[PDB]
Amino acid sequence: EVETFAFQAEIAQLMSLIINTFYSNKEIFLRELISNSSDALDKIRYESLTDPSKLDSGKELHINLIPNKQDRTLTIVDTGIGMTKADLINNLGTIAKSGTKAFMEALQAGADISMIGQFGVGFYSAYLVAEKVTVITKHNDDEQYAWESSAGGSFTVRTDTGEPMGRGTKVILHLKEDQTEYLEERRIKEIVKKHSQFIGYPITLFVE
Amino acid sequence: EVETFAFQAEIAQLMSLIINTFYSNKEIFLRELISNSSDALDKIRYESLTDPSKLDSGKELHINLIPNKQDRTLTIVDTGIGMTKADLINNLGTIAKSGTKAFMEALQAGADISMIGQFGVGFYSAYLVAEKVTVITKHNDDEQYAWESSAGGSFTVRTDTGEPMGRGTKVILHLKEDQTEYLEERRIKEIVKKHSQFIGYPITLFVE
Ligand SMILES: COC(=O)c1c(C)n[nH]c1-c1ccco1
Ligand SMILES: COC(=O)c1c(C)n[nH]c1-c1ccco1
Repeated sequence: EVETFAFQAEIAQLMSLIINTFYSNKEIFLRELISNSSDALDKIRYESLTDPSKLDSGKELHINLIPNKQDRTLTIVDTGIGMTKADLINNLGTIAKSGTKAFMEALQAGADISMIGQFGVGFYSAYLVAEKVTVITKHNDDEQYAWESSAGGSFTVRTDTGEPMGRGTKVILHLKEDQTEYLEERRIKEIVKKHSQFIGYPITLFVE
Repeated sequence: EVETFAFQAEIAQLMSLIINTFYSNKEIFLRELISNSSDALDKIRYESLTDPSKLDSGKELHINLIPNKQDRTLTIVDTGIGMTKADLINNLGTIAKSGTKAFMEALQAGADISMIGQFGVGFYSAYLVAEKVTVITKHNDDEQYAWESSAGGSFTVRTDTGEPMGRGTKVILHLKEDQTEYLEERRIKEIVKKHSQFIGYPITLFVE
């Protein structure tokens, strides 16, 4: 069964700004999603120190970047803490409301889209490059879920029956037709080297 | 009763580097401690979304900066999640080991002390300016504790009987005699404005 939800007005407004504003420095989306993965990995690693069985769903803590020219997707996979259904439907949205409002205020005052990550809503920078984002995620206390949104003010969530991921989050960027440079090996390597050089987890860029 | 502990060799080595290296841009300590406070506040705010009673120990989420010329202290207080005794003695040290090692590697390779926060050990930048750091902290699942260290390879922890804080962390910087500019109103305001302008919690700078 697929459930369809309305984003809060403020988050929809943010997504439309990210989609509609002229802003050429789009490559920052990748830094933001890797940053999110690094935070999710810190969180599982911290929780494991007190409950080692939290890693029974997989010990390795890493980030993979997987381009696929045939599907026109760039996937960012981590083995971090994952997201529950409540995170997907409620918690992230309530955190995203006040971050959005601060970000909007900063932007009126001359801040730049590249600062989005300071307001805790850097995930939505995926819409610089993706016409659709699919997120597959699995938290230890919950089932594997697929969330998806092409913006336009709604998102879906369903229980995912695809390949079991163990634990973590996969963000699948369905790239806009003019953004396929982000499938290119040397372009991805360039961006990781520039913005993500000191991330404390191995980042493997897959080759096609 | 006061318990005295040895830092791991790697953390002691880091503290000695921070104390001994010539590095004039000391003001970054403040950005790092405010960043830590903002992360602790995000964590309590996130946990409250699923268990609202986590805020019974205080609803306001804020950061106060309190200079005291008579004591020569600058205190950074937050009402974030706080730290347990296990965090103080074990968990932070195990996180700090691999961050230290990456940071040391980056520094050999030409990275700068100001990047310390990327390796999750920005707390130790307090030793740029403080000859002693005292941290009073209170987590919902645990007692109020006072941790303290003047570096030299050891730290102490005791149960704190001072004024109850409700929930959060107070970092008290016993400033080096030549670092008292950090007690000055206009100097603190300058640094917050430069480095901490978009923190998503109210930061109140107390006046003397
Ligand atoms: C559907 O996924 C998300 O919304 C998401 C992921 C995968 N990481 N961070 C976020 C997020 C959303 C809002 C603030 O953070
Ligand atoms: C005694 O306090 C600490 O060590 C501390 C505080 C107060 N914030 N972050 C830290 C920390 C230490 C190591 C990595 O992070």
